Amino acid sequence: GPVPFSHCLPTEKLQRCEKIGEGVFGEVFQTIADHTPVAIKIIAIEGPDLVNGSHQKTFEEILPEIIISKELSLLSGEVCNRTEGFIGLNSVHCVQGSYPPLLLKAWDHYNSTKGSANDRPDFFKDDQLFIVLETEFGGIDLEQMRTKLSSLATAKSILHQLTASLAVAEASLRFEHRDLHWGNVLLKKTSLKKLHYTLNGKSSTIPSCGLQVSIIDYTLSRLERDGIVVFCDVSMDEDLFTGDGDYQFDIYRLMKKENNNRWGEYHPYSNVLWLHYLTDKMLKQMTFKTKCNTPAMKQIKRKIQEFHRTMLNFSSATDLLCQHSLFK
Ligand SMILES: *[IH]c1cn([C@@H]2O[C@H](CO)[C@@H](O)[C@H]2O)c2ncnc(N)c12
Repeated sequence: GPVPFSHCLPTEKLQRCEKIGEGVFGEVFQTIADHTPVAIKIIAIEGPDLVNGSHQKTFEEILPEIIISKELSLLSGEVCNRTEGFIGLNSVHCVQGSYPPLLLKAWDHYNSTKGSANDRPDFFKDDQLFIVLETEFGGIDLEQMRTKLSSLATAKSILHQLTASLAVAEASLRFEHRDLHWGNVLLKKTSLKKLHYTLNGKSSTIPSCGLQVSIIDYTLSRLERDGIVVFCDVSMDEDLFTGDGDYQFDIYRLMKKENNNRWGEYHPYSNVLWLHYLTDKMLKQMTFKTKCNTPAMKQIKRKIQEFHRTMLNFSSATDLLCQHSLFK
């Protein structure tokens, strides 16, 4: 049965919560336990109230993203197909209760400083159910780092890390992320010069440029194990395919074209589409502290431009990693 919030967020951990993000889904906080930052994602489920303008998921509707979270986290401990590029999952609980006042305090601070698009989550009753996911703290999202990265060399590392993680997940799980906008790419400092992955038994490395990338948010994702497919069936969603003002919204339409509106099928080209959207952000929206003012850096720039104009002719992230010149 469900647990109280205090099971997940004992006093000291609750007291250290600061809000770090949000979506229609709910709220994300950072806190600390055993000297280590963690992120806490809180999603209301099973109730009748609109939350941030949308109905709450049922337990059946939230289960896919929980299952996918777990499977992708477990890739850090696998052998033939191994990656640390998805967010580590520490725990998942079903919680019952009204929203903790200390979290409302945190929510108010964020609203006062950054502003929120969400409702203040102060209207839940003591029978309300939530899913609370505790993950690794992944750093800061790529969108928030628009003006904060060193150079396009950093961009190349980020694209290589993303492509490798997606390829490993394609190979192990027939995974498609399906919503890899730049809010879902997280960046954290690492002292490691090289990051490691293994793809179908072959290990390789990626120069880090001082950053470790984590992919988050599996609300639209798909994967399979032993022919049992876990996914979000958006075949009858209207609003998802009618966005404009950002290439992001075209990707939803391009996925629907690719899969003929059949979301249970495996179409790893969707991962290529998202990687193209991210490359497009790197070239058109990101601004770097140091420009390509040297010939070796002008060459990295040319290679990322070449990637942008050629990558849509590849079938999967696996195809890209193994065959594209950017990664040789
Ligand atoms: I899971 C997660 C989510 N965030 C932040 O919240 C936003 C909405 O999901 C994201 O765009 C991002 O800014 C996280 N930040 C750090 N670490 C984790 N695990 C996060």
